[PDB]
Amino acid sequence: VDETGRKLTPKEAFRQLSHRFHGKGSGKMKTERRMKKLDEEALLKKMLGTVALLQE
Amino acid sequence: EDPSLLEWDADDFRIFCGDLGNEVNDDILARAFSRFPSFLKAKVIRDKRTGKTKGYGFVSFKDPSDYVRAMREMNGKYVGSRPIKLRKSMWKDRNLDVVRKKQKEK
Amino acid sequence: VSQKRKYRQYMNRKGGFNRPL
RNA sequence: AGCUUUGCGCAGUGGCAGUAUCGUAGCCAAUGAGGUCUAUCCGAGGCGCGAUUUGCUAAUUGAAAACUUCCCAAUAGCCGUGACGACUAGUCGGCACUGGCAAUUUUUGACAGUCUCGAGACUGG
Repeated sequence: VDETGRKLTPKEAFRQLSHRFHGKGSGKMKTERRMKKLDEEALLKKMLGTVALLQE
Repeated sequence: EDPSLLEWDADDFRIFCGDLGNEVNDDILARAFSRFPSFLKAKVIRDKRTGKTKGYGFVSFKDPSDYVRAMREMNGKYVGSRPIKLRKSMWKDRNLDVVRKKQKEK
Repeated sequence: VSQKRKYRQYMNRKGGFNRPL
């Protein structure tokens, strides 16, 4: 599990293990991409027919 | 905000040269690239506290036209002990990242 | 509950050959 | 005063196709290139050589996709009790920490729903 408490897929679990093992993490761009993906998932999960009906 | 990005910028174009031999190229990049067009500034990013060359360096050129010929004639040219790889400089600083974030929402 | 795994380091340590705690 | 023809230059809006676009201090060409329907006729380029775009963005692989880590420690209210102190065995103030803090006077909920014109009524079967 990650610090936020989400179940961790084995691939990124090993990613974190290897980071901690070697002693160097991912780049800034990759961190930003990962975080933006997490908040994208949060925004999608936390939730045009009327528009189409009105425009028809 | 490192106070070291205010020496090359005269509205000039910076070529970012990666894949440099760590043992050498303290100024050999300048020696190679001085032939075109004249005296210029060519720095090598050598991290402090270790004296070990981080690899990439930067070269400042006066015109985009001279830069084109320089890139087409030095891309992969044998410098020091390794061939060099040439790309465009990013200098993605705050005054530009703020504009990028502003454009994102638009 | 669950806690983030606490792995040790091998490369680029500047420490003794043996592991820390 | 207005209408309109041709050639060229500059822009905007559309459609089509990538087996083709471009170069020619090389050669030949209206003093004729090239003619396999098609000839007392037709009439423009041909041959050889050479080349085969740039910025932005997304996604993946990987330990690392190039622009100047962990982690210890540390730091980070009241009722009793112990001393210190103050005032007359008792009282008070501050400090400290070695038990407790959901059973009527408080800090572990008599609250929630309904209706009527700032004010009241009904229900919890």
